[PDB]
Amino acid sequence: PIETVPVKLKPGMDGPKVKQWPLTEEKIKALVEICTEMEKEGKISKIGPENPYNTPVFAIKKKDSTKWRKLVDFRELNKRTQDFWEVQLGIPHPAGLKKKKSVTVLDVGDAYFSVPLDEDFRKYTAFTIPSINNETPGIRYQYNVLPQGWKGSPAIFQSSMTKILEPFKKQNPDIVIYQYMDDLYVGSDLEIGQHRTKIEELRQHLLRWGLTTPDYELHPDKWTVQPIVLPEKWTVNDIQKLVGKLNWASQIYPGIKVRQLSKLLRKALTEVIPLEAELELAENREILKEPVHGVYYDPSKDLIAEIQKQGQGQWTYQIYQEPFKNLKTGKYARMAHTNDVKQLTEAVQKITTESIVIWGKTPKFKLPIQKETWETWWTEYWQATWIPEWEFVNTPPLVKL
Amino acid sequence: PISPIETVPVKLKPGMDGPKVKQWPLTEEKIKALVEICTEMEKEGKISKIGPENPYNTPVFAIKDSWRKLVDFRELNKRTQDFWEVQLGIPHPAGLKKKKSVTVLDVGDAYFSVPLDEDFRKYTAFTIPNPGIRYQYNVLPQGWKGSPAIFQSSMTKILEPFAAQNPDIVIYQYMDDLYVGSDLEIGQHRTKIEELRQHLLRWGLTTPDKKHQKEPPFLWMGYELHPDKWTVQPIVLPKDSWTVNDIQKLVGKLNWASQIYPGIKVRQLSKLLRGTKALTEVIPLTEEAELELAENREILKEPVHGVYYDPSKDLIAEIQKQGQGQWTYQIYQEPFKNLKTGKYARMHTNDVKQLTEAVQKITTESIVIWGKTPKFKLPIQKETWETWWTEYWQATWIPEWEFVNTPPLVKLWYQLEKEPIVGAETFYVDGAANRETKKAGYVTKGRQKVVPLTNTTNQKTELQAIYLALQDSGLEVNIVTDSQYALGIIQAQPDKSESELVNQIIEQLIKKEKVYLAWVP
Ligand SMILES: CN(C)C(=O)CCOc1ccccc1Oc1cccc2cc(C#N)ccc12
Repeated sequence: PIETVPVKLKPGMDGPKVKQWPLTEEKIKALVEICTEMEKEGKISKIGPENPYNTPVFAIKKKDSTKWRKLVDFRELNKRTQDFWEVQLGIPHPAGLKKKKSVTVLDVGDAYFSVPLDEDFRKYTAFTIPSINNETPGIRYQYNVLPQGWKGSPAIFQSSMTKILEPFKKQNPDIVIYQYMDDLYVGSDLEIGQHRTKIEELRQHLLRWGLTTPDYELHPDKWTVQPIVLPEKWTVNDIQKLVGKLNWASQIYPGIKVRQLSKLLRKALTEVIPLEAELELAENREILKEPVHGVYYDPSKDLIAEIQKQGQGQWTYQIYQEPFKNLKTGKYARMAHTNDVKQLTEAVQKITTESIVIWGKTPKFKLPIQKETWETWWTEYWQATWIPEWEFVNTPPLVKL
Repeated sequence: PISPIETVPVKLKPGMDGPKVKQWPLTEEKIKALVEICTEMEKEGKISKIGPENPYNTPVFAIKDSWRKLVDFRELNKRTQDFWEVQLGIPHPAGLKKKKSVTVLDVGDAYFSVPLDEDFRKYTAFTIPNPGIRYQYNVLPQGWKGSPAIFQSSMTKILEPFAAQNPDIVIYQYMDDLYVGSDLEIGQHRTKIEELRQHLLRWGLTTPDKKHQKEPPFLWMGYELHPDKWTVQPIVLPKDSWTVNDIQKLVGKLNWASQIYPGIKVRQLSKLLRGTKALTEVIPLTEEAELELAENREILKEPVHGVYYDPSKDLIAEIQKQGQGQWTYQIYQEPFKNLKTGKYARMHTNDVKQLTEAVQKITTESIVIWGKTPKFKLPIQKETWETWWTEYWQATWIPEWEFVNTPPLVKLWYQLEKEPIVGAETFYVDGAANRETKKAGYVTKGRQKVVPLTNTTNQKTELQAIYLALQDSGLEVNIVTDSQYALGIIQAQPDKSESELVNQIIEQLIKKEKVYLAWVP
C-alpha cells in the first residue's frame, strides 16, 4: 500500500461539473461491462448524491478490436489541477526529441490502475454512465486509483517511471524518453530495424517490471515549416493565379515583387502567353524557402491549429500562436474508406502528436465542421487516450495557402 | 413513515454555518394552525422539539382551493453543500418500450418519508411564535436544497432488492412517481404491483390502491399516453389584437404540437417577434403569418397519434422539403404509425446543406431517445450528394440513406467549372463606392459601366458588377473580380437569398451553359 500523494486544487477553484454527453446503446452496454469489472477490481467505487462533481465519459475501440475502451474527458479537471499540479511535479520536456530520426509511442496508462489515489481527491473524479431516453438516473462512480487521462496521473507516477527506466537509460544513453499523459515518447537516431528492436527491448524491460504495456512511428527529422511554393509549368489564368498567391505571401514575408511578373495585358486572354519575369520568379523562389524569421514561441500564449479541406483524401494544417506566426505547416493524406469526418479525426490525432513532441503541449483546434456533427461522431474513430480543445470554424476565406 | 433507509451524510459549504434568520410573528390565528401541524409532525417523527441549544433559525409562513406550512430555507440553502443534479430532461413517449400492462403508483408524503442526516438536523431549526417554541427537522424538509436528490437516491436504493427479484418488470422513476410496466397477464400483473406496494410500504412509502390507481388515458407532462398510442393534449390557440406575449405562447403550442402533428410550420409567426420589442407591445398581423396560422389550424383540426417503440424492429426516418427554408421529418418502425415527427429550420444557403443539417438534427434526437440512429429514406441521389460535399469546404457525413422520389426533390440548381473554358471573356467587375456619397465594368467588348445608385454598398456593387458581368454574358463564359465578397457567395452555390440581385445571378448562372470564375488582387 503505497503512500498517497495528496492533491490540492489551486485554492479558489471548485471541481468539474461538466454534463455527460448522450451515448448510443452499444456504447453504454460496453461502459457497463467495463465499469462492473473495474468496480470488482477495486479501481472504482459507486458514489452518493452528496458528490456534486462530474466529468464526461466516452467509449472508443482502442487500437483495432471488438475490445471497447473507456475514455474519460478530464479536460476540465486538468485545467483545475494539473495547472500548478504539473508546476509542482512536472515532467520536463526534452528538447532533443524533435531531432531524432524516429520516435515511437508506447501506451503506459494501464500501469496507473495500481497506485491508489488520495482519498480526499477522489470525489473530483466522479463520472456518470448515462441511460437512454431519461429512463433511469445514470450510474455514478469515482476512482480509487490513478485515472487514465488525468494529467496528474503521470505527474504522480513519474517517480516510479524513473526507477524502472534508470537501467535502460544508461545502457542506452542516446535515447530520449518523454512522458506525456498515458504515453511514453521514445526517440533514437538508430536505423528503423534497430530502432524497432530497441523499442521491443524497452517494452520487454517494462513488461517484466510490472508496467503493463499493450504488447505509431513518427519521423520528426522530416518536419519543418514547409515553405509555400509552386511546381513549374504558363497561361494568363496560371499567371494570374500565381500572381495572386504571391500577394497573400507578401504578408507572411514582405519581400515579393509580383509587379515584375505582373506585366501582362490590360480582352479575352484565358488562353496562353510566353513568360525577365523568369529571373524575378527565380529570386523570389529563393526568398520563398527562406525561413521566416521573427517567429518565436511564447509558453504563456496557447497553441492554435487550423485545418483546411483540400480534397481527394488529403488535408493541410497550420499551427500558430499569433496572426501569421506560422510555427509549423504540413500535410496529411490517406489512401479507401476515409470520409470527411474520419480523416479529420486522424488528422487532428497527427497534429496533436506533433505539438506534443515539439513543445510538450497540445494545441487548441479550429475545426472545419458543424459542431453537432463532430460531437456525434468524433469518438467513432478516436484512438488517443487524450482529447484536445476544439472550436468550430464557420467562414472559410480563400486563404490561397 | 420515517423509513429504515440509511441517511446521506450532509455537510455545509466549507467555512459556513447555519442560517440565523428571525421570524416576524404575522398572524396569530395562523400560529394556532401551525401548532396543530407541528404537533402532528412531532407525533409521526418528522420534527422534534428542541431546546435553546444555540441553534440557528429559518422563517415560517402559512400560505394556503383554500392551511399549509412553508419554511423559507433560502438562507440555509445558500450554505448547504452541493448535490448531484436531479433529472434535467423528461423521457419521450416515442422512446417508451411497449408493454402489456402499465401502472402509475404515486408515492405519498415522499420527502417526509426519508430520514435526514443527524449531524445536519440542528441547521434546519425553525421557531414558532408575545417566547417561542423550537423545532428541527428529522426527515427531508420541503424546499431544502438536498431534498430532491436525496429522495431520488433513496428511492433508487429501495427498489434495488425488488428489481433484483423481478428482472422482467420495468420501473421508471420520475419525481414522486413510479411508472411500472410488465408483459404478464393482468392478474399476474396486479399481483406483482401489489408486491411492489408492500415492498415500498415496508420502507415507509405509501402508494395508491387498486381502485385509486390512475387509469388511462394518462395526462402527463403535456401528453395523452393511451395504452398503445400517444398524442399531445389538445393544443388551444384562439382574436385580432395580439401581443409579443400572445405570439410567444402561440409559437410554443405549435412547436409543442409539431412532435406528432406533421407539417406544422411556425416560421412566419416567429419572425414577427424577431426584435427585442416589448411584451405588452401589440404587434401587427402579417398576411403570410395569418396564412401559416390558417394552415396550422387545419393540421390541428383532426387528431393524430404516435405509437410506442419496439427495439426489435428497425428505425426509419424520412425527410421531405416544405419550401421557404422549412423541412419536416417523421420517424417510424411501420409506415403508417409514426413514432414521432418534427421540423427543421435555418437562420442564403444551398438546399443540400440545409438537408444535411436536417439529418444532423435527427441523428442527435435518435441517439437521445432510442440509443440508435435511424436508417434514412431521403429525396436525393448519390450523384447529388457525393458531388456537393466533395467540393464543399466543410466536413460532412450521413448515415445509411436510400432514395425516395417525392418531389420537391433537392438538386444542384447550377454548377461552376473547375478549369477555364475554350474561350469566352473577362468581366473584371468593380464596385467603387464612396462611403461619403452613394462603378461596374468589364474588359472582355469592353461595354462596361451600367449604373451606380444611392446608398449602394461597394459590396453590393461588386456583387452587382458580377451580375453586371452576367448582362453581356451569353453562353459558356468566364468572369473575374478583385472582390473576395462576391467569390465566396456564388462559390457557396446558394440556391436562394435575401437580395434578389443575388437571386438574379443564380438565374443568370442557372441559365448560362458553362461558367468559370476567378479572383485577382
Ligand atoms: C405509457 N403507456 C401507457 C404505455 O403503454 C407505454 C409504456 O410505458 C411504460 C413502460 C415501462 C414502464 C412504465 C411505462 O409507462 C410510463 C412510462 C413513462 C412515463 C409514464 C407516465 C405516465 C403518467 N402519467 C404513465 C405511464 C408512464
